[PDB]
Amino acid sequence: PLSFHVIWIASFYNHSWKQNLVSGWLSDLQTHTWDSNSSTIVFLWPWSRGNFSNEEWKELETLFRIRTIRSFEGIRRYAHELQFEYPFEIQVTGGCELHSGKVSGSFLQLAYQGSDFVSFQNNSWLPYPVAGNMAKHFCKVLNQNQHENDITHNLLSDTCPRFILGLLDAGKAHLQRQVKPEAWLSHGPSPGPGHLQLVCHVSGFYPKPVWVMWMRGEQEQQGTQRGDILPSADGTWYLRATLEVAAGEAADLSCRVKHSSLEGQDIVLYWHHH
Amino acid sequence: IQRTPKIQVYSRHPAENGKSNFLNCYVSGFHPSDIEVDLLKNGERIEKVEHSDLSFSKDWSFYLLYYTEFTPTEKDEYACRVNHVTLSQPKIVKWDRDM
Ligand SMILES: CCCCCCCCCCCCC/C=C/[C@@H](O)[C@H](CO[C@@H]1O[C@H](CO)[C@H](O)[C@H](OS(=O)(=O)O)[C@H]1O)NC(=O)CCCCCCCCCCCCCCCCC
Ligand SMILES: *[C@@H]1O[C@H](CO)[C@@H](O[C@@H]2O[C@H](CO)[C@@H](O)[C@H](O)[C@H]2NC(C)=O)[C@H](O)[C@H]1NC(C)=O
Ligand SMILES: *[C@@H]1O[C@H](CO)[C@@H](O[C@@H]2O[C@H](CO)[C@@H](O)[C@H](O)[C@H]2NC(C)=O)[C@H](O)[C@H]1NC(C)=O
Ligand SMILES: *[C@H]1O[C@H](CO[C@@H]2O[C@@H](C)[C@@H](O)[C@@H](O)[C@@H]2O)[C@@H](O)[C@H](O)[C@H]1NC(C)=O
Repeated sequence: PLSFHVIWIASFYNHSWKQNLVSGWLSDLQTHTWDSNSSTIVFLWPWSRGNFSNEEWKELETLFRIRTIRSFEGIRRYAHELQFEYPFEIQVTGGCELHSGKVSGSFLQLAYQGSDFVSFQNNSWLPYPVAGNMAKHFCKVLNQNQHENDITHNLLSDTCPRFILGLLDAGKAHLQRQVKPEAWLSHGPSPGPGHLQLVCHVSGFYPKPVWVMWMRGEQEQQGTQRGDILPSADGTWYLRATLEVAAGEAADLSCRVKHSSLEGQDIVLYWHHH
Repeated sequence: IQRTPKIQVYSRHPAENGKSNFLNCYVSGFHPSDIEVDLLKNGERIEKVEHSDLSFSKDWSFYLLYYTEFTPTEKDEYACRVNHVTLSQPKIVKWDRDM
């Protein structure tokens, strides 16, 4: 499920206090930021430019220059009639998706206070049913400019498809890289009298797909509990896999890690009770 | 809606006393975005701590990674302190190499 999206986070805290952040993301990986001070797009990687010319980037910088300020200002002025109460937050994500190497869809959705509010589909803004009357009112206001909705539509259905294909191609050495994990064993918090929790840590792997199991020889231990895959600053991933056992059955346990980068040589670590 | 933050602390490498490592605090699933996050050494704020740009998940909830280099010792205690409007007091989660 490969996607690219631009996010907007606009926070409105007070009468005269507010923040606006715009960034570009290839799934979990940040590839762009909007720099309002200099009014420019910041390329975080040399390949963030994709296959777009300098001229197309300038044009896109202008579009973001004008739209960021008009949207920020617009929401602050419409807040009273829309009944947006301070403090509030608006979030937007827009972009496109790839299924099996083909652009499958484009999207554009907006949230108010952490909940779906409106979305843009089929060349117009549509209210989320449970958001109520204020969402219908918001769309009434957004759908009043066909010119501006046609620009939005061109960017979702023509600019974005072109861009993501160019971005994955240009970034191919970074995104197709394989980094081997290291692993280690420790104790976890004790489940109670006469029992232990065993923990296998798997750190520094890329890409994200991984397999980790507690084992007794060739027998997978079904009590194995996988934690969330957690990020590290260097772009790699971390995972803990735990197992609870009676103290007297900790002998002969091991942790097996399989990853794409290991070229068939699984990491195997043995729990030492001696 | 408001969502309370999940907080998870971990090192990049196996702990080894006297050798340089990275301490991480991943704060996720919160709303609104306004949050205070500190890494602590012996209860006391660590000064040069980096964090990722603010982002959010598909469910609209926010997430950040905070990290710094550090050197584990027998005596030194490390932790992540989080304040958010959903919490009545700041939450502290300790780094423990054997938990
Ligand atoms: C850092 C990023 C670099 C990435 C480069 C890659 C490019 C690939 C294409 C990505 C497409 C991203 C999704 C696009 C969503 C757009 O719908 C959307 C445009 O919406 C805006 O709506 C306004 C009216 O509601 C205005 O019509 C405004 O136009 S203006 O003349 O008044 O300035 C209009 O711009 N965004 C963009 O074009 C990108 C810039 C986004 C900046 C954040 C704003 C997001 C829109 C929020 C909704 C608008 C609130 C408006 C309040 C009412 C005002 C009347
Ligand atoms: C998306 O919008 C289009 C354009 O208005 C819709 O397509 C039209 O639908 C009417 C009635 O079903 C037809 O008479 C027209 O021939 C259609 N126009 C075109 C260009 O083919 C479409 O129904 C909408 N789709 C959804 C699911 O929202
Ligand atoms: C960047 O790469 C995209 C993806 O290949 C280019 O768009 C394709 O161009 C071919 C032929 O040149 C067309 O037949 C396809 O229909 C295009 N696919 C898509 C998704 O639009 C694009 O030309 C390249 N450069 C720019 C400026 O986008
Ligand atoms: C409005 O809020 C201003 C900023 O407040 C500080 O930062 C924000 C993000 C919150 O985290 C808040 O709790 C912090 O105190 C204040 O400086 C200012 O006094 C406020 N003004 C008004 C109109 O009340």
